[PDB]
Amino acid sequence: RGEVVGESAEKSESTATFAPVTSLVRKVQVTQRFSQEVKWADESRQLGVLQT
Amino acid sequence: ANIPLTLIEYGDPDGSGDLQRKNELAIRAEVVYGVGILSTDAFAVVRDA
Amino acid sequence: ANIPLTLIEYGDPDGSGDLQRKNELAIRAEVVYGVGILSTDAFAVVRDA
Repeated sequence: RGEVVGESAEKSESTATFAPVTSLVRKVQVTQRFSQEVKWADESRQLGVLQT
Repeated sequence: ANIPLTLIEYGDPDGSGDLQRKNELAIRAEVVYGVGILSTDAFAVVRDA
Repeated sequence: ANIPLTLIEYGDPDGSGDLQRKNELAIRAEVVYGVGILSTDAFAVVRDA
């Protein structure tokens, strides 16, 4: 901030203050489980279940 | 030695307070003389006391 | 970091009064060292306590 001062009046200081802020780190996973029966059914009959 | 007329902008050269704190300036000039008298008998004075 | 030998003419850099008031000069040098000991066991001392 600025300060208003007289002719030989004593001057002050006012200085910028700073602080840090920090990230977190999040790991996200998805796991889908199915029978090998479902792989056989899809690859024979062309369902597109594994692709969807 | 001789220090020709100069501007002082910082500190307190005379005791009144800091030049930057009070927003003041000072000018200084300074010389050093050597002085000696070979005989005082080389002089005479007129006076009234 | 390193501040090589340099002349100070103004203010009071040491607490003993102002350099322009008391008509003095000061020379200063600085260095900053980082220091660390990876294990104290890497060293031994010969002593006479």
